[PDB]
Amino acid sequence: MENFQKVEKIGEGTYGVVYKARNKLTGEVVALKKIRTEGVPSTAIREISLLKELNHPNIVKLLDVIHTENKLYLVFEFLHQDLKKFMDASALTGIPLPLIKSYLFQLLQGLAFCHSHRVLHRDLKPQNLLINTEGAIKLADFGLARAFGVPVRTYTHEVVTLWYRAPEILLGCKYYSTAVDIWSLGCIFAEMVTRRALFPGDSEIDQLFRIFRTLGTPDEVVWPGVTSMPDYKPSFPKWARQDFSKVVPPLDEDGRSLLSQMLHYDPNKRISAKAALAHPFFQDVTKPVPHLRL
Ligand SMILES: C=CCNc1nc(N)c(C(=O)c2cccnc2)s1
Repeated sequence: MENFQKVEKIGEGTYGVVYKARNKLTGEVVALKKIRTEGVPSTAIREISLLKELNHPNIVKLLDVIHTENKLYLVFEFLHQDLKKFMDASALTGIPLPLIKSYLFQLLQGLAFCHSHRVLHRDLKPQNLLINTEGAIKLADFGLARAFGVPVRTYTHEVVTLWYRAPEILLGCKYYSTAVDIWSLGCIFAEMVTRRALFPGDSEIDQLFRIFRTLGTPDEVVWPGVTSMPDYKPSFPKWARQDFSKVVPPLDEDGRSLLSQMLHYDPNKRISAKAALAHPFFQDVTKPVPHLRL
């Protein structure tokens, strides 16, 4: 980009490529995302022009949006590491509980904010959660499946991760609710605690069945209306819910209680971000500094 010196490619996002770049003029270092073509929708640039005002300490700041040459560029504040990398870097020892708790609390603050402003993330995963040396964690790469759409990959040959997808999306719900973000965050919470993905499906049905095998195949009792969902099949196997203490050992009962509420099948029973913030698990929340190697 004529106005930026791509320092390096920092990823192949779900819409385009992401580069670390320096503003040749201001000297500020940013994350530049080049969006995918033949005119670009306007309803999108509005949805985007909306996210620019969605400013919060736990939401990656969207600095500028630029539509030019069938290319759409999003300029974001740069963060040095994502949670996926940090989790991999902490796999032998694990992220200390106080830090896991701080991160979970901050992400819920970010989601409570998004949700109170009627914005859904829709694609939370460790790779889209950015952290800095001061102990903050922020939501990045908001989905925008209602502003541009959800492509088969990202833009070119790239398998989309289904591990954090809410069951209602997998069952074909046409309208997502804020609850899909709580589900994804609960999956991330579990993963930070156990150091292993909770539901690592490699296909939509395998993702769905891995969820069913752990939480039990949903029925009308725990999820009213489930058997009437678009992709629900009466032929789905009937798995019994496994004991919850076996899922995230050795997480304490306060943590397990909160997680169970973030993982309720029925989107309406699923705890809201606002309510989760008041959960007993956060009585002793603090803000530790992570050990980051950059
Ligand atoms: C994690 C280190 C790179 N630094 C980044 N810093 C930011 N701000 C990044 C993003 O806003 C982002 C992330 C994933 C997909 N699309 C955009 S990436």
